[PDB]
Amino acid sequence: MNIFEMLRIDEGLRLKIFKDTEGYYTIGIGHLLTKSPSLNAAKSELDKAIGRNTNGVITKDEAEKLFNQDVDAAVRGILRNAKLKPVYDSLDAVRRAALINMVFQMGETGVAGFTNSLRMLQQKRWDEAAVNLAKSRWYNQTPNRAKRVITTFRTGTWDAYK
Repeated sequence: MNIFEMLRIDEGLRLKIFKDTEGYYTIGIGHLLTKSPSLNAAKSELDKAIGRNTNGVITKDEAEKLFNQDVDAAVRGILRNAKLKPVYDSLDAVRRAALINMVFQMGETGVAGFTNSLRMLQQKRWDEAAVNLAKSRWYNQTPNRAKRVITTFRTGTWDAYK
């Protein structure tokens, strides 16, 4: 198990524009296109992202390319962020993947705002962090996925993904 396989499990793969859990146009492996209600706007984002006039449909290779970029972007976002970087640096490899997962789903700014959870993680108070993390809109709206990510933070193992 690794961060790519983990996120593939959590996000799935769809090759045509669809709406994510929040109702936002998305494609591939959890690649957010736009928060705009306009499908035309979403298609324009897709064409710009892929570099060609798409029919709202991409190939698996193209989906995987966006995915590589998006995982890279999540790590880059963590490392450039004054709140997230020390937490990331403090973590083991498995829990680092859990933090990347959160940033992939919610963005750098969103996760950086989990101040108390981040502190408990940095303190390595794992059960307490797990309890605190679940007190969130994140957990309530996507509880099965959040449960997996939280179990990964709690245990430092891949048990929730095996």
